[PDB]
Amino acid sequence: KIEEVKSTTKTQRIASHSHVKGLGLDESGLAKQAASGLVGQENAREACGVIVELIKSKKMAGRAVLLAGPPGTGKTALALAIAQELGSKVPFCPMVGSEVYSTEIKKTEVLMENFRRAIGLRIKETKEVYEGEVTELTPCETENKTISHVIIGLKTAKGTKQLKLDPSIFESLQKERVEAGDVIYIEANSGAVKRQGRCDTYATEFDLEAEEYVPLPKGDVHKKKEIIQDVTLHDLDVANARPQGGQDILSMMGQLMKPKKTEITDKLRGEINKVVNKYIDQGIAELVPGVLFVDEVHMLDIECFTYLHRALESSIAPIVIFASNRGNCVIRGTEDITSPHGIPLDLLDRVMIIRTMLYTPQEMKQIIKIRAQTEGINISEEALNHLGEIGTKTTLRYSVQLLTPANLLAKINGKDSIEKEHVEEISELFYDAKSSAKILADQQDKY
Amino acid sequence: ENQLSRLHMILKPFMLRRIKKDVENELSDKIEIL
Ligand SMILES: Nc1ncnc2c1ncn2[C@@H]1O[C@H](COP(=O)(O)OP(=O)(O)O)[C@@H](O)[C@H]1O
Repeated sequence: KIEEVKSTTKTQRIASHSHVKGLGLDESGLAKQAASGLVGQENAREACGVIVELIKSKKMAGRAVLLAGPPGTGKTALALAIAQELGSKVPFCPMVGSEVYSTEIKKTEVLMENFRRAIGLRIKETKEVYEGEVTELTPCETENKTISHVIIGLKTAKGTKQLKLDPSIFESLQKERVEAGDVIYIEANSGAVKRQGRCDTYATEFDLEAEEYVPLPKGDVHKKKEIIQDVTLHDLDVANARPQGGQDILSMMGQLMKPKKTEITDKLRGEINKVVNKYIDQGIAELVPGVLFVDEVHMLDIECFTYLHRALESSIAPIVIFASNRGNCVIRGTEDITSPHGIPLDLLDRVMIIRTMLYTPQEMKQIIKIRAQTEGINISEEALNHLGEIGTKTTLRYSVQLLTPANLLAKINGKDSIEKEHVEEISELFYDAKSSAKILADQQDKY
Repeated sequence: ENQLSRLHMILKPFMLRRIKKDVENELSDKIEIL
């Protein structure tokens, strides 16, 4: 008789690049005219094609490319297209040029955090663990007396064992306030203890208690498992520099204090490199060297640019992508010196430059269409042509930005779609950079 | 029709049938949902 269903969970939010799904190549490496949500830019998309081959080759260290071209030309969108084309597995580290100016560590070292974060590593961590209901807890003592050894009895649905354990595990059980009848998990590699709560066998022993009870664990008490960890080299560099691991008073204390950054010594990266080369030679690991993308690179300091010379040459370093949108600009921190793209010529020799074209009106229409069917809105043909008309006079971003304001006006007067009168009305409310600069230059006596 | 009518007359001398109306004078329907 009846049919029933439900769904009310909100979507992910729509965003200024969420229509980008890939580079839209064919198998020859040519760009399709419009595919994967992109249009145009073939002379750049083919080049980005060679760079996604370059990442997936793993062979190179410190190769770098610069996406250059006017505002609104899609340089960030193409860098996102590279990120989508690599999929989830390979790390892509986004960065903005003004992020180097930390107040906690030198600019020159904030770049090394990102360089070490853009190299990914995969590990088969063969952990082993004890878990169960604690049926017994009995410490053992030694000469001047103090604790020396521990008995813990554990029980699970598949058996029970009377374990013999290190007195640091007793100190750790005491810290977690573990008692008989508690269900606990112990990571034997790490001394770590997690108290889940009392076993459900005791679930009504009081009318009130603060606990939430848990079911008795399944399988044997003592067992090992092949956990697969995805981690960056930076996550090895930092965890050794201010360790929260282990069970002692010093690590337990150092976890609570303010987590200031610190200027990591090269010798520690030397140890991490020696360690991970052993994990690769044992066949435990896989390395996944990925991408560092520095958007707005043109306001790195000449300190940073002169450090990038040494970084991009390092046989460790990840592949790099830069973006810039500047002409013959003065390089920040130099005051005297003007160069292409806001980048010193000394660095500009070290990058393969990808040149980004401006759009024709007939490409504006096609981006705007693809954008409207991403915003989730319907538009009539003369209305879409009027956004293209505006796009010839103004800029690509402005013609996109008029869409949803017009869609609100459309449904505020009950229509299903944007009509030209809704775009034409919206253009009277929301000025652009060009038209505002006119009225602001006319009225300049009053501002 | 024809083959089923013969298969029915094989079964009917040794199988009974009713439809639930002998008790749905007293009982209401299943409310059935997909
Ligand atoms: N070739 C393209 N294909 C798809 N979307 C594009 C393309 N070029 C630009 N866009 C879109 O238009 C806007 C401007 O591009 P963007 O990457 O932000 O420019 P910029 O490099 O100057 O910062 C964004 O919404 C972007 O996703």
